Amino acid sequence: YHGDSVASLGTQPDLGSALYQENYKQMKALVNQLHERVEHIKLGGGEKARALHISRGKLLPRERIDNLIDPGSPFLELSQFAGYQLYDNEEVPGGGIITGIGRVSGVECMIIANDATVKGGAYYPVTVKKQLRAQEIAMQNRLPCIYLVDSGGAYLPRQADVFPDRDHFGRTFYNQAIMSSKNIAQIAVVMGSCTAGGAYVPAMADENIIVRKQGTIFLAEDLGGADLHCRKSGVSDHWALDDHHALHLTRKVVRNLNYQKKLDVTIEPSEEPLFPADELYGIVGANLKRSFDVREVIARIVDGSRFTEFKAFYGDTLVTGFARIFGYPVGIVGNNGVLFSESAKKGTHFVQLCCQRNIPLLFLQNITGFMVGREYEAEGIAKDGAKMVAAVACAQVPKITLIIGGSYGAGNYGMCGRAYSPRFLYIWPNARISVMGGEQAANVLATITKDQRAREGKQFSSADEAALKEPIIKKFEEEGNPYYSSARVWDDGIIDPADTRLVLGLSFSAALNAPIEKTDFGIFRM
Amino acid sequence: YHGDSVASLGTQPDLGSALYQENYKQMKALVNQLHERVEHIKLGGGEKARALHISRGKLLPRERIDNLIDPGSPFLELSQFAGYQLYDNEEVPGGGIITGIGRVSGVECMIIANDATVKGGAYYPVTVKKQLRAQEIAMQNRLPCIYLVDSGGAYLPRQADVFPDRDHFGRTFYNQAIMSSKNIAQIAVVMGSCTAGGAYVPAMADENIIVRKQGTIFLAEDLGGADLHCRKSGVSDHWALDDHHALHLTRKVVRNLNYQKKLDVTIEPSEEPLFPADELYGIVGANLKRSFDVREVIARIVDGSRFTEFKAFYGDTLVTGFARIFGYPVGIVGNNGVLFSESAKKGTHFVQLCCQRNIPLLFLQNITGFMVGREYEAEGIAKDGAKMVAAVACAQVPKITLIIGGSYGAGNYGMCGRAYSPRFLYIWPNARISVMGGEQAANVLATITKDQRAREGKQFSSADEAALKEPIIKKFEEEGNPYYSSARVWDDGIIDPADTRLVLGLSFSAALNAPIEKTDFGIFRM
Amino acid sequence: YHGDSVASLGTQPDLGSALYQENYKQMKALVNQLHERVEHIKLGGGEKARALHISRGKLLPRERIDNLIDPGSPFLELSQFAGYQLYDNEEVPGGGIITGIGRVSGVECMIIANDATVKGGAYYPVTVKKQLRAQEIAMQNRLPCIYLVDSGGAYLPRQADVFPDRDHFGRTFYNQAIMSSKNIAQIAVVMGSCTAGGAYVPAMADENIIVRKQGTIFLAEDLGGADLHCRKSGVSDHWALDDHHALHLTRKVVRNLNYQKKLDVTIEPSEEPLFPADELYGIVGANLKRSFDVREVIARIVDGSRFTEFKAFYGDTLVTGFARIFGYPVGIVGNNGVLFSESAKKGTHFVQLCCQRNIPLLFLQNITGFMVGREYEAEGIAKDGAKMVAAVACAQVPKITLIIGGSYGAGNYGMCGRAYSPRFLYIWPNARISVMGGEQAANVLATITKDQRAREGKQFSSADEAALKEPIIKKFEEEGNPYYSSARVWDDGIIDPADTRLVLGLSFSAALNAPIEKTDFGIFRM
Amino acid sequence: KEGSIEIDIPVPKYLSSVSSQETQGGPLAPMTGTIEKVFVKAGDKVKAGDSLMVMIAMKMEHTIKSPKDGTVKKVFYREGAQANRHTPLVEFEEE
Ligand SMILES: O=CCCCC[C@@H]1SC[C@@H]2NC(=O)N[C@@H]21
Repeated sequence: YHGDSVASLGTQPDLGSALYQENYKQMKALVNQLHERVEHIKLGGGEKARALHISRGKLLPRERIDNLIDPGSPFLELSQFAGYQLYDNEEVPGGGIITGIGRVSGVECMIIANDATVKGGAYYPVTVKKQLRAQEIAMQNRLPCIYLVDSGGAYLPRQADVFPDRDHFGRTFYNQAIMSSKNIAQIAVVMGSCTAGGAYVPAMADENIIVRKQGTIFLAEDLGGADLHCRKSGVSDHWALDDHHALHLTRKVVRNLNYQKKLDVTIEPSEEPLFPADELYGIVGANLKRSFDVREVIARIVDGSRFTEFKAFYGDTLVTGFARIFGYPVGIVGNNGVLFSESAKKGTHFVQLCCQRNIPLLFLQNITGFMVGREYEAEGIAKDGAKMVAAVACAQVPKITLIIGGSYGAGNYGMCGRAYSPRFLYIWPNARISVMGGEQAANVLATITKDQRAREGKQFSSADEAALKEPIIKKFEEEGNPYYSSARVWDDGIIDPADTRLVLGLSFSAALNAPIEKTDFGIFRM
Repeated sequence: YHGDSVASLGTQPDLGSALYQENYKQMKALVNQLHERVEHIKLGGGEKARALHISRGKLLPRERIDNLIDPGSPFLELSQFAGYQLYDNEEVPGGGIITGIGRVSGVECMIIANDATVKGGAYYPVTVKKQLRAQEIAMQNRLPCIYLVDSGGAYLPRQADVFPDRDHFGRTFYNQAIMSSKNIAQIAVVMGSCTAGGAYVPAMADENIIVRKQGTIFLAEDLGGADLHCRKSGVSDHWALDDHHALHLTRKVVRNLNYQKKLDVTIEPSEEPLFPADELYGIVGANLKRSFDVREVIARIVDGSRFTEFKAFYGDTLVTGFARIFGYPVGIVGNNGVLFSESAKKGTHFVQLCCQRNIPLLFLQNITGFMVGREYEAEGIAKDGAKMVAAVACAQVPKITLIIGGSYGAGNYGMCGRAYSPRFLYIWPNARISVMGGEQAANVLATITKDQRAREGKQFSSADEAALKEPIIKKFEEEGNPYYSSARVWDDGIIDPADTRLVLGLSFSAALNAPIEKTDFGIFRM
Repeated sequence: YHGDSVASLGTQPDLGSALYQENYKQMKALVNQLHERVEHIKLGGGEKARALHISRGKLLPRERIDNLIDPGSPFLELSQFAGYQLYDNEEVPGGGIITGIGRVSGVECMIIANDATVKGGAYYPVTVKKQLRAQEIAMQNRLPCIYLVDSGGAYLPRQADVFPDRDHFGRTFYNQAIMSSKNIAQIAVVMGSCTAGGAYVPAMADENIIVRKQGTIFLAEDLGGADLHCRKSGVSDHWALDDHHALHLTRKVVRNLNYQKKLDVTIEPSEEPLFPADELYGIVGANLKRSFDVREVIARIVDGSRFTEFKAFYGDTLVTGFARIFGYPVGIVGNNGVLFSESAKKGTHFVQLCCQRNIPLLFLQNITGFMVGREYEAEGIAKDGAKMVAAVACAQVPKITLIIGGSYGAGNYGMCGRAYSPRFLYIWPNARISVMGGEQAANVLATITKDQRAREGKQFSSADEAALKEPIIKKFEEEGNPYYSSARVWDDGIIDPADTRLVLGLSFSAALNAPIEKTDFGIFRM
Repeated sequence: KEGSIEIDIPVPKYLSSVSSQETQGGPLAPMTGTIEKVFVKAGDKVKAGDSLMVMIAMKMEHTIKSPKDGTVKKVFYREGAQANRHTPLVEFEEE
C-alpha cells in the first residue's frame, strides 16, 4: 500500500525581493559564461584542422559519437574543460579526447574518442589523466568501453609526465587487461592512424574494428592498418569500409555481448519536482558569504519534492534524509552550516543506515568559511569528524558528490571529496575549493610575520601587513575557481544548476549497472 | 629425495682484462657517489635543526627507528632520495619523511616517521607521495603500519599539489580506514606536535600512543595532546613519559596483535651464491652500449648459483628459469637483447607457469637502444608484445622488478614497469629510463625538420641539424638519470649491486606476509 | 534498441543446374531409405510378439510414450538405429529400448522404456549402452528420468559384455543413485515383469509406480510385484490398475516436483530462415568429394538467416560467427576446407569468446580427404591443432555437434567429436567416419609393401598392388557408413537434413535446463 | 487530404549487397503467357532493341527486346511453350 499522503519540501521564493533579483542575475551570467566557453571547446582544433580532417573522408569526432549512440539518446559528457588554460601557450580543447556515457544498442557504455583535430591527437599529460578517469568510471560501474582510436602518440616535449609513472600512459593498457579479465567488454575501433605504443590499444581489446584505408596500426598503410593487419597479421577482427560502416559494426558488436541490466534496488514511478529548477539561480546566487537553506535545493531535484528528514532537530547544520530521483532510492547528505560534533555523529549514524539497506548516497558540499568562528575549540570537532571520514570511506554503496558551494579543509574529506572515490563528482559554476579560505590564510600569514617582526623589533606597519596579504588572497581566488579545478581532472564536469536533476538521474542510472556489495567498516572510535 | 647433483651457472671473469678493470672502476665511482650522498641525506635538516630537536628532549627520527625495531635486525629503507633536487631552492632530505620495513616484536611492519628537522616536518608534495607509496606497500603485503607522528602540516605555498586530488593528502586517511577494515593494524605514536588535519592520524588509528609533554593533537598543550587528549577527550589509548617510553609501549602493542606468519610456498635451506657479488662491478660497468650476459648477474644472486632455464634456445634474447633466493622459489625473467616475437611468446608461456604454481616472479630490466636496428618490422613485435603486457598485468603472484640497465618505451611495460604494480621496484646506479633513447629522439626530430624545411625549400644545413639535436640529447640524459627518477617516487630506491641479493631477500620475505591469490587472465589474443 | 537493419546469409541455388538436380536426387534417395528403415524398426519384435503383448492387456511401448507426454508435444527420440545389423543372426529393433526427450506436465524429461516385444525385453550389450547414454544426457542437462520398466533380464549368451565392467549393467544403478543425490528426480513405473537385478530399478527410484496384475518385482505375482510389494513389502509408492492409470499417475508425480525452468541466456523473438530447408538436398548431395559452402547450410537453419561472421578473411577454411536458433544465442563453428594453422588459431580465439559470454556452441563437421594434399607440412598443423583440441575440451558451455560430411583423424577431435562430450551428436545420412579416408589408407599400405618387397627383391607387380588395395577400400567404406556408426551408439541419431533446424531447437532447449558454469582453461601453448 | 507524398530513405551502401549479380538473362516474361514467335537462333548476334520473342498473355501482345549487344548463348523456350512470369527466356554468352 503506497496511497499515504505525505508532506513535501520547498517554499515559493519571493521573486520580487531584491536579493532574489540580484542572485538570479549573477548566477545567470555564470551559466551564460559556461555555455559559450563550451561552444568554443566544441569546435576542437579549429576550422583549418576540421577542414583537413573532413578532406580525408573521416567523420568529426563528435559526429562519430552521435552516430554511435542510439538515436535521440542523451549523452553524458565528462570533463569538458580538461586542459582549459592548463598549458601556457598551447590550447588543448577538451584535452584532445572526448569521454562520456551513452547508450549503444540499449546498453550503457563508456565512449573514449581521440580528437584528431587537436594537436593531431597527441597525448598531453591531461589527456592521459582524462582517459584514466574514464576507465576508472567504467570499471567501477561495469560499463563496456568503446575506444574510437585516432591518435598521434605521446607529446614528446612533456614525456616525463606521460610515460613513466603508475598513473601515466602505461596504466591505460593495465586497465584494459583488468577489465577484460572481469568480463567488462573492451571494444576498439581504429578510425585513424594508431601510432607507436597506441597499436597496443587495438590488440589489447576483446573485439577490434579497423577502417580499410584510414586505419594504420604499427608498433603507413603497408606497415600497419594494412589489409596485412586485417588478414595477414590477424590483428583486426572486423573490416570496415568507412567511418559510418565502422560505427554500424560497433553497434552490432555490443548487441552480441549477451548482457542484460539487473537492478538491486527497489523502484517506484518517477515524478517531477514540485518547483521549477531555474529558481535555483535566485535562491543560491554567486555570493558564498550569504547562506541559503539546502532543503530548497533538495526540494527542486527529488521526485515530487518528497523528503523524509532524519534527526532533523539534532545537529541541524547537517541535513540527512531519504528521497527518490527518477524512481531510485537515495540518501542525501548536505551541509547547512558549520560542522559540529553533533553533525558529524548524525552523519555517521545516517551513513550506516544507508549502507545496511544498500541505498545510494548523494552528498551536497557547501562548507563555510571561518570568518564567523576563529576556532570554536575545533579540537572537539577533530575527535568526531574522523568518525564520519571513516564511515564515508568504507561505504560500498554508490556515492555521488555535488559541490554547490565552498569546499575547504577537512570538511571536504568528510563530505566525500575526490580522494574518497565517489562514483561521480560535479561542481556548480559558483564553487570554490582550497585548503582554507583565502582570508583565513592571509590572517595566518600575517600573525606569523607580525610576531617574528616583533622579535626583531622591526615594526611591521599596517601598510606592511596589507601588502603581504594581497598577493595571498589573489592566489587563492585564482586557484579555487571552478575552471582551474575542472581544467585539471579534479571533478567530472561543471554543470548548470538547472541540469542538476538530469545529470544526477543519468549518473545514478549508470552506477546501478554494478551489483551493490556489502559494506565492511573499520573500528568506530567511540 | 633432494640429493641429485645439478649444474650451476656463472663463470669466472677475467680480472686482468682491460674491460673488466675499466668497468669495475666506473661502477665503483657510481657506488661511492651514491654512498656519500646518502650520508648527507642521513643528517636531515642540519646541525642547527638537530640541536634544536634534541634540546626539546626528543629523539632524532632515525634514532627512534633504531630503538623501535628488534635489536640488530636489518631495516629496509625506501625512497631515500625522494625530493633530491626536486625543488629549485629548497633542500628536502628524504622528502621530510622516513619509510621502511623492519621487524618489531618479531613481526614485519611498515614504519612511517616524520622528520621534524626538515622544514619543521611540513608536508611537501613529494612527502605525500612517499607516504602514499609506503601505505600501498603495507596494504599489498598486509604489513602493520606504525606512524611516528611529528609534523607541521601542509606546505601552504604548494597547497594545490597536496590537498585536493585523489592521490593527495586526503588519501592518507582513506588508506588507514581501508587497512583497518582488513585487520591490518594501524598504530600511531604522537611524538611531537600534530597540526591541523594531522590530528586525524592519531584518531584514525586502531591503537594510539601520545607523549606526555611533547605531543599535541588539535584539529598548544592545553588545546591538544593535553592530559585532556589522554583522559578528558579520550583520543589517547596509551600515555608515555618520553620518546623511549613510547617506543617501548609500541613494541608491546605489536606483540598483542595475535598474528603469526604463514608461508604459502615450499621452502628449502638457503645457500650463498658460488661467485662474489662485487664482481658485478666489472661485469656490468656503466656503459649501456656494451652488452653483458644476464646469466652472470643471476649466477651471483641465487642460492648456490643454481638455475633451471626454460626454453633456453628459443627466443634467446630473453632468459627465463627457476631458482631460489634465501630458500624462496622464484621465477626470473631478464632481458638479454632486443625483444622479438619469440621472446614475447616465451615470456608469456613462462608467466602462466609461475602463476599456475604460485611462484613469485622477479624481473631484470635491461632494454636495448634502437641504434642497432632502426625498425626491424616492429609491427610484428606489436602483435606479440601485448600478449606479455597482458599476462604480466593479470599475474597475482608477488612481482619484484630490478632495473639493471636501460628501460625504454613499451619494453618497460612488458617487463613489469611501475605502472604494473610490482610489489617493489629497484634500480641500479647505472640505469636510464625514458620514452625512447636520446639519440633516436634526435633523429626523429631531425627528419621532421629536414623534410618540412624541404617543403619550404629553405636549406637545413648540416650545422642546423646538429644545433637542433644537441639540446634534445641533453634533456634526455638529464631526465633519465637514476637520481631524477628516484627523486620523484618512481622506484623504491637506488641500491648498490653488491646489495642486490640482500635487498631481494628482504623484499620477498616481506611480500610473503600476504596469501597468494589465484590468477585470472583475460583473453589471450592468439 | 533492436531496430537496426542487417545483412542476411544465403543465396538462391540454381534449380535448373544439372549438379543441383543430381544432388537433390541422390540425397532424396538416402532420406527415403532412412524413412522406410525407421518404419520397420517402429514395429519392434513383430506382429506375433505385438499381438501377444496386447493380449495380456498391456500397451505397446510407443503407445505408452504417446500417452505419457503432453498432448501434441514433439518427442525427440534418440539412437533409433541402435543394434541395426549389430548381431549376426539376431534382429534387435532399436536395441530393445526406446529413449527420448519429451514434455511431461510441462517439464522436459528423459523417458527410458523397455520394448518387451523385442526378445522379451532382454538386455543386449547395445541395450545397456543405449540406456547409459540416455542417463548421461539426463544428468548433464538435469532432466528427470522416467523408466517404463518391462524387462526380461540380461542376455546370458553375452553376459561378459553386460555384467562386469564399469560401463556395464551395474553402472545403471550407479547413475540413478548419483542423479538422486543431485535432486534430479528418478521415477520408475513397473508396467511388466521386473527380472532378477531389475528389481533394483524400482527400488533405487525416488518415487515408484507398479501396475496391479502385470507388474512383478523380485530379486510370479506372489513372489514379487505382488500386493505384497505394494503393501506388505512397501517397495511400491503408488498402485495402478492398468497401463493407462499408471501413465496418469506418472504425470501427477512429475507435476509435484516443484521445479521451474530458468534461462541463463538472453532471448529474442524467433524467426524462420529466409530459405527453404529442403534445398539442402541439392546443395549438399551425397558426393563427399565435391565441396559446398557451409554458409549455405547456416543460412537455412538460423533465425532470419542472420549471421555475424568472426574473422571472415583469416583462416577462411573455417567459418565462425554468432546467430540465433529459436531465439537462443549460438556460436557456430563449421569446416569449409582443410584445417590450417590460421584456422585452428581462429577457432581457438572464437571458443574463448563464447565461453566468456556463456554462449552455446554448435559444430558442423565436414573434414576433407587428403587426396588434394599429401602432407602439406602437417607438422605445422600439429602445433596449432592441439590449441583447438584443448580449448574445445575445457569449454563448459553446452556443445552440440552435427556431422554433415566426412569426419577423419584428428580433425574429428578438434571439431568436438564424441570423445569430447558434446551434449548431443547427430549425423546426416551422407556422412563417413574413419581414422583416415579409405584411399589414403590403401596408399599407405601399398608403400609399405612395395618397399618391403623391394628389400626382398621380389617384384610387387601393378596387379599385386591393386589386389592388396581393394579389400582395404571395402572395409573402410563398410565401417564408415552412417548406419554402422549409429548401430553402435557413437551418435544420437541419423536425422533428415530438412529436420536439422527442428532437432537443434529441441536439443538446445533441453540443454538449457542446466545452469551454465564458468569455464576453466588449461595452459595455452602459445 | 491535400495529397499523398512519398519520400525515400537512402540505403547505406554496406547494407546494399556489394557486387550484386550484374548479368540479366534477357527480359523476363511480363506475365505467364504462350510464346507466339521466336526471332533468335541458338547462336545469333543481336543489338539492343532487337526483338527476341513475342508472348500473348490474357490476350495482350508483348515483344521481348535484346537488353545487350552480346551474342545469344542459348534459348530456354520454343514457340507454343507457356512461359511462367519472371522466368529466363534467353541466355547470353559471358563477355
Ligand atoms: O476469344 C475470346 C474473345 C475475344 C476474341 C474473340 C475474337 S474477336 C474476333 C473474332 N470474332 C468473334 O466473334 N470472335 C473472335
